[PDB]
Amino acid sequence: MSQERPTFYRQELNKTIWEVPERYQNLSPVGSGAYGSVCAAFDTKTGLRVAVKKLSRPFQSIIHAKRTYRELRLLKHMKHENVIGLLDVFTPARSLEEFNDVYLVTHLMGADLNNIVKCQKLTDDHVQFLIYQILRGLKYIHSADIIHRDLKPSNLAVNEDCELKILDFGLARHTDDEMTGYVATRWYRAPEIMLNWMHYNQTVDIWSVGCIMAELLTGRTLFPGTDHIDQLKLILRLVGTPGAELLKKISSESARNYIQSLTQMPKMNFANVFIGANPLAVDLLEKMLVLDSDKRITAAQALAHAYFAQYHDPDDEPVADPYDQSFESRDLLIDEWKSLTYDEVISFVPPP
Ligand SMILES: Cc1ccc(C(=O)NC2CC2)cc1Nc1cc(=O)n(C)c2c1cnn2-c1ccc(F)cc1F
Repeated sequence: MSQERPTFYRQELNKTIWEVPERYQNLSPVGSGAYGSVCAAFDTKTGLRVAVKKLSRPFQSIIHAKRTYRELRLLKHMKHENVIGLLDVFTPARSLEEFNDVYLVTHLMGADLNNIVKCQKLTDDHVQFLIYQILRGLKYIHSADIIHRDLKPSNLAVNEDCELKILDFGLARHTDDEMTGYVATRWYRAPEIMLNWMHYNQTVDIWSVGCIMAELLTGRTLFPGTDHIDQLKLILRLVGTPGAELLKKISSESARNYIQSLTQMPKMNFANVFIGANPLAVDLLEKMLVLDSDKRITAAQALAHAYFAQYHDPDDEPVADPYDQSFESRDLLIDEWKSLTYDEVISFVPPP
């Protein structure tokens, strides 16, 4: 019938005012930017270390308003061990009229894959377990018909016992400048989206996993291009130049035309590339790093691969409920996106 408002308290961290319920204590900044500022906290109600993201003036434009709604809808949907999920969402605002701030609460993680790939020297069993968890989370995400679109080591978060969660799905929107040059922001992207060959699907994320897996196995970035074209050449050297069948799938005439200008190359022998690696790891890599996106292994298919024999459990690899994505094609005003967001904030039910 009803729900009770908690008591809020105010607190400044690095020149920004945080107003949060009393349950959240020991707030400590971890990061900031356009992706919102994030603090670590201790939730006294659940005994959980949590991350709290503040979105300030998330309704300054139509695109900001829609993105705020999108992020909240995304987080509300995900209920899976290997996917970041919403523990709590709140606003200190008492009505829609004063509602101009959104806080999102998730589990606090210990490090990202960039931070761990360094502190440590990973074994094959470590790689098995990390990649298994990524694919387990991806199976769930893809089953809701959500594409991550920007899978990289920086949005894969890990705790001390190597338990992994996927962050930042469905919401990456980089500028041209951020994708230019010798930059990690582009190194994990599938060729078809890097050069906009065609309308992309979920198979884009599997390419990213292959890149991440290779890096975990070798300690080296697989395709560290100095630019879009240099990266493509790195990719084509390994996987071969496109055949006739794939060329007609490239709907972009300019892109298909550039491809045809290149000297044709055969697929390399992956056993001569990833020397000393588990042959099962090499085999899976060959199935993930396929130029034709239609022919790439799926997350669900990859979980059943022999490489994951010690972790695979078909009764413990769940799919998601349907995700209603119809808002994406909808054109609304700021106050309409704001009202929708507000409804989602108040309708939130905490996890058991
Ligand atoms: C609070 C929140 C809100 C939204 C989303 C998200 O993925 N939103 C997209 C899907 C729609 C994620 C989070 N959670 C974190 C955000 C963050 O920036 N960091 C750094 C986080 C978080 C959780 N832990 N950590 C974290 C702390 C310390 C480290 F060393 C390493 C870490 F990953």
